[PDB]
Amino acid sequence: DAKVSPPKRAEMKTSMESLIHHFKLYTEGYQVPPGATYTAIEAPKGEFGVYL
Amino acid sequence: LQHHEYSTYTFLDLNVELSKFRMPQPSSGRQSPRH
Amino acid sequence: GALFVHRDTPENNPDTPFDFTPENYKRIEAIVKNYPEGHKAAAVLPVLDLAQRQNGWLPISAMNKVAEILQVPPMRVYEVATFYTMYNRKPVGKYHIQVCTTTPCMLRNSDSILEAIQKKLGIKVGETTPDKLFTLIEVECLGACVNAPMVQINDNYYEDLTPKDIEEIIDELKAGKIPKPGPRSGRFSCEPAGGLTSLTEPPKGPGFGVQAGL
Amino acid sequence: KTSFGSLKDEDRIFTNLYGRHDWRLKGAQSRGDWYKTKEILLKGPDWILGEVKTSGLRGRGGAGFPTGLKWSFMNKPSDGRPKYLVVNADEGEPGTCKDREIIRHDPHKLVEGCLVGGRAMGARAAYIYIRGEFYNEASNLQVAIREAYEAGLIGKNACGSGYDFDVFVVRGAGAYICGEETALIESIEGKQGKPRLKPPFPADVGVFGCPTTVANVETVAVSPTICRRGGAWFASFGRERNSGTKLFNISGHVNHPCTVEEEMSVPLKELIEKHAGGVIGGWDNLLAVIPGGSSTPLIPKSVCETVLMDFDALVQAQTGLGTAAVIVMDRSTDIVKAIARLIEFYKHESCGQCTPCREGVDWMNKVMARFVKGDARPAEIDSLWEISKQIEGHTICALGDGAAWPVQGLIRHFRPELEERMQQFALQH
Amino acid sequence: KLDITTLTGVPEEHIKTRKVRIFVPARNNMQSGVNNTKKWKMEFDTRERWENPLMGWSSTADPLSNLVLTFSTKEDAVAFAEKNGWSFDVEERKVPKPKSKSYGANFSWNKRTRVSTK
Amino acid sequence: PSGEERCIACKLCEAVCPAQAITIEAEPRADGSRRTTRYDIDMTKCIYCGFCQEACPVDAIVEGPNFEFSTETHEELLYNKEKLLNNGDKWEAEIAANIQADYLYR
Amino acid sequence: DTRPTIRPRNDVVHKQLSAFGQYVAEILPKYVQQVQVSCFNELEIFIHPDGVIPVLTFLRDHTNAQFKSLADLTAVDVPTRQNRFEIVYNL
Amino acid sequence: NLIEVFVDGQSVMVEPGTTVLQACEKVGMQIPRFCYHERLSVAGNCRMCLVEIEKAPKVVAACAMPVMKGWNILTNSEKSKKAREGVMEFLLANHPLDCPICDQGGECDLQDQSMMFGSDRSRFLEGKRAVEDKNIGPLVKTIMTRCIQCTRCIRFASEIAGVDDLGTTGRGNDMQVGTYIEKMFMSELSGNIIDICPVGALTSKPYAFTARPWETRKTESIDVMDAVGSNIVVSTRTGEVMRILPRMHEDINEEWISDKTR
Ligand SMILES: Cc1cc2nc3c(=O)[nH]c(=O)nc-3n(C[C@H](O)[C@H](O)[C@H](O)COP(=O)(O)O)c2cc1C
Ligand code: SF4
Ligand code: SF4
Ligand code: SF4
Ligand code: SF4
Ligand code: FES
Repeated sequence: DAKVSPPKRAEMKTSMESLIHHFKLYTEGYQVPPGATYTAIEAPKGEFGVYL
Repeated sequence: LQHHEYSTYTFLDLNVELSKFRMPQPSSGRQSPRH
Repeated sequence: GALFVHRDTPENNPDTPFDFTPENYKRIEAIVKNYPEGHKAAAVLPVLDLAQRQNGWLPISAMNKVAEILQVPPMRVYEVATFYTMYNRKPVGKYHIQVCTTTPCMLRNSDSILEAIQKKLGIKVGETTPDKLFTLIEVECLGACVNAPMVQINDNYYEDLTPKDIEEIIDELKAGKIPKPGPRSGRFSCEPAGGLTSLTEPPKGPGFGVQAGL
Repeated sequence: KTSFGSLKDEDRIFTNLYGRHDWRLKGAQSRGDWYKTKEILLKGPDWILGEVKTSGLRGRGGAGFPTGLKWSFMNKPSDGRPKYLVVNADEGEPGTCKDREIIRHDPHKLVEGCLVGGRAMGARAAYIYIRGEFYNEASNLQVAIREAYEAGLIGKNACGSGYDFDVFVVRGAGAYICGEETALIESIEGKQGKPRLKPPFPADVGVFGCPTTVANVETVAVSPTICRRGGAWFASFGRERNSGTKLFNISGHVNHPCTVEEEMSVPLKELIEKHAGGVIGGWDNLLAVIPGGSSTPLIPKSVCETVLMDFDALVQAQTGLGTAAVIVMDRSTDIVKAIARLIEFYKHESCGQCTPCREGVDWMNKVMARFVKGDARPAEIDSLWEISKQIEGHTICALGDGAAWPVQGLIRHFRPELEERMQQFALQH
Repeated sequence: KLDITTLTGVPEEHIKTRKVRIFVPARNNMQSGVNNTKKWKMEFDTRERWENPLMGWSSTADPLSNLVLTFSTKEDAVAFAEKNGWSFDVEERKVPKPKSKSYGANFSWNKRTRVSTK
Repeated sequence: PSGEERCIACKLCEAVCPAQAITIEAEPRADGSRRTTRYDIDMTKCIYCGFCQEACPVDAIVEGPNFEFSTETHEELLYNKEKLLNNGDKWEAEIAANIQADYLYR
Repeated sequence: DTRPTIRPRNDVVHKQLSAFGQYVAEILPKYVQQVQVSCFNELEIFIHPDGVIPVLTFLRDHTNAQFKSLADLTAVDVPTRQNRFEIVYNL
Repeated sequence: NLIEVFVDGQSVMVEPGTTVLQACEKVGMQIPRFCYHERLSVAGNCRMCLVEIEKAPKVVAACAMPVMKGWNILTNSEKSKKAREGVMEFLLANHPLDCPICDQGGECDLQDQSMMFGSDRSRFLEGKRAVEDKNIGPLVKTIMTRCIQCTRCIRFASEIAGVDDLGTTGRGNDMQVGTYIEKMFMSELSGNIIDICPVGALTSKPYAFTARPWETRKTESIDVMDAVGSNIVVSTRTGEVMRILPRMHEDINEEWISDKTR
């Protein structure tokens, strides 16, 4: 999904759509839909959570 | 087979001859709407 | 193949001598009288056609003169001259050979006619003869797509062509002659090649089939 | 009636298609033209519109819109602006040469049709927009109009009916897009031949900003005969909702290419094999036929075997009637090359105004050239289909549809040939 | 009235000398998008930005030079400015007028709206 | 390879830098090309993330292989455009070789 | 939608969380103001600030709600509200 | 007089003659657009504003199509999404890969609308076109390879500036915007063709290459060059005025500023 993850440099230097998205993702970035979440994982030191 | 009597100005000459038959044109109210 | 930007040249500059003859001015007057008052800008195409028909091609000075006469911005005349194909913005030869290469023509082996023209004149498509007598250019269906390969030289249609026929036409043109326009196979019109399948009976006449009273 | 496709010469509207008689006023009057024209105009616009509606006449330009209601769209009280009738004589569709014959050999019929149509729509005058390449035809039309003016048929007090009407001929300049009604109006107004966006429709805002109706040469020329001989007589020919006598142009790989005024809903095989001597090499050598010029998708021999040449029958056959220009291609034809040439024609004859048209037509031209060379991949056929679908329906004019439809027809009916040619190109390298 | 100024910890120089502006940001003229012109914003007054001697970087001694608070309505922004004792300056929101646009006017018969090119 | 700088002053390497270590100023050069007049990166603020080399569309800014460049003073770590250009010319052979070895994964 | 790019959605957990939110709202209507279930299966209960101790003690001790672990306790500053500080409890 | 139309089902009362785009703007939906400008005549050629009307088989152009009572406008329907993606793909088919070097970068309508409504990759395997640059003056830097033929500059000149010098020459894929002759677009309002142009085809020569939009700080101020008191935005970066942009004030300067002010 080139609107979240940057395209390959080979695609970026050959594709107009890829260059636009590469330009935007590294200047503004991807917009995240409004909302909140608490995602936690089993980190080596215990539960590591992020309330984004 | 009468098409080989037509010169370059044949079409326009016939248009000139019809200017008398044509009736007066209408008017938008100005010389050109750019005015 | 052509350029749609104008670069000033000694033979094509805003100061290049051009002006309509008084008879051409009368024709322009009639053309303007055709269209309603307040919309004399509608005459850009016919006036440009007249300018090209008089001069042979369309220098920038011709476009400026047309704009001045019709009191329209010169850029509008430039747009009109660049949009359409029949307006020659560069000087052309005496005879403008235009060959239809669209599918209907292509099926009837129009490429043979094009090859014959190239072999005879010795110029490729788009080139002008060294003596400035003929110009070769391929075009689209000229509205006679049922009449075998067809070339338009100036205002005349030459249809139902064969390579030998096109060679003969070119020879006649180069030898100061007026080749007969129309089909060159034997037929007079879009009728079937051998034998009329319709309209064999004489016309009925006036008043035939008049319904009731009208 | 059950079986159609055999018209009698007594019923043919155009009795001088081949130019075997006089094309001047004397010949036209001897052939029935201009008879009781004063009474037709004195009947009233409503009567003329009713006759056109009863005739079941549909547009011969290619759209096939009901002519009667289209013309009655202009039948409104005057709003202080003049009304005009515009005749579409551009004839730029490849394979279409029917209007050329009408103008060249039957010009007075067109003038009488212009007068009748203008009376029906209350039009002040008639601007005939003839193709720029048609110069001799324009000269013939001008001579016919001059004769009509001299006889008093048109002009002030036309045919003594008390109706004032003028006929103008405006030559083209070499643009196929000017065949489009709104593009033709723009060309008449003196601008670039770029089609307008609807609404406003020409019936409300048209040429010079006045109510207008654009109509094909055949659609206008058949009107006096419809009014005289009757709407029922005109409707008597052809299937229901596909009624009338149609001009057909039979080009391509046929023994005797010609143009004949057959009856609507005529079988395609009967039309080809009777008036043109069949396909070159027999009907068993027919690869595909484009029924309606270039904008209509092709149909293979299987479809051509049993199909009627009318609007509805061809619509069901995944194609269209269009201008009834029957392009015939034998089995020695490189069908991909022919379709690529048509797409190149649309590329060279694109107004370049709408983004889908301007970009996608050239894109499809490049893709079709690579297909002709075989320099592509099998996965690109579906991509080209999607490109054609994006072009179709998303443009201003119907030239986008007219350029997408040939590609869609080719992909639908000959995809194995494309894939086989791609395989050939891949193997060779 | 809320006088949280003594609790925010802001030094006196940045409470009284400041001049907060409350406004809806104007649309970036380079773009036709209007999504940014929907929420009220609060910014302080621009102050000195001298040149760093070593590198030429633009130095500053204004801690509030980058504060841009976004509010849903004007009243909330005014209340928040009053809470912290900041001299606010409200600018009324400007909304583009409803404009009568007609494509048919491009081909007018007796009006100047008739365009010469498309 | 021609010898000219790849940096065309698109400034997205500065925009992506999470530490805001890159400072870029550009003007139309005498030839009219997009060339930076100032390209300053403070190695004392950089987090050595690589986001700069990953954002550059012309492979101009590139974190090279050198890691032993410790200085006795703080000021030496505030790199100029001249410092970076000089660095690039010194490590080019190795930087190129590394790009050639790794660019297929990028 | 489907296919690898999209994130799969689990309706079962959504239904269970909605049911449990209704359960909590019914048991504690004095403090619960709003109940939401996000599309990624996270349950939120909105409580009047006086209901901190009652609702949390219920969610810790109730046999049908044994949230015995306080995952997180944070605040969100939204200066556009009368009550700018929004205290969030993660159990 | 107010007729009733629906935008995504929601009712809204609009005046007769209102366009689909304005009806959608009333409820808060900003339909993507390139050719349409509020202060210019409706063109309808970019085709980006295509939207699906419920129960209708064809997608209308919201920038030009006037609403009819009872219409339900499906702004986010699948037909609208596919139309927008196809139009964006066609626009980006021949567009040059100049984003890093284009001064419109970061504030480009084509980029943002590709990010929001267009696809994320290209199927265009062919070679892009190239257009010779046209010199139209010492202020507007012209890189015509980026032009998307939206005809905003032509309409702006011909209507707001009265200078009928800009226009389209040729047809098809070869159509080129700009004066046919080597002429200078001399006007006191010529600077606004830089702002109206969505792509970086027309760019400010003095502002060329100097800064990127995301880093500039915007200060809203008032012009003092003349007595009109035009509202302007002073775009500063690191304590230095980088450019001056117009600020919308319907009662003073609408959306334009003079060349001196700019
Ligand atoms: C690309 C294009 C080319 C067209 N060419 C012609 C033409 O050559 N002759 C014609 O009568 N109609 C042509 N049309 C159709 C016209 O737009 C218009 O619908 C027609 O002239 C009126 O047909 P009718 O009044 O007989 O129904 C063309 C349409 C398009 C989109
Ligand atoms: S180093 Fe690369 S990314 Fe940074 S400004 Fe130069 S070209 Fe752009
Ligand atoms: S590695 Fe590059 S992007 Fe990362 S902090 Fe350092 S300069 Fe910035
Ligand atoms: S105009 Fe926009 S999309 Fe085109 S190159 Fe410039 S920044 Fe990129
Ligand atoms: S130069 Fe810019 S404003 Fe003018 S037509 Fe091209 S894209 Fe539109
Ligand atoms: S915004 Fe409507 S077609 Fe361009």
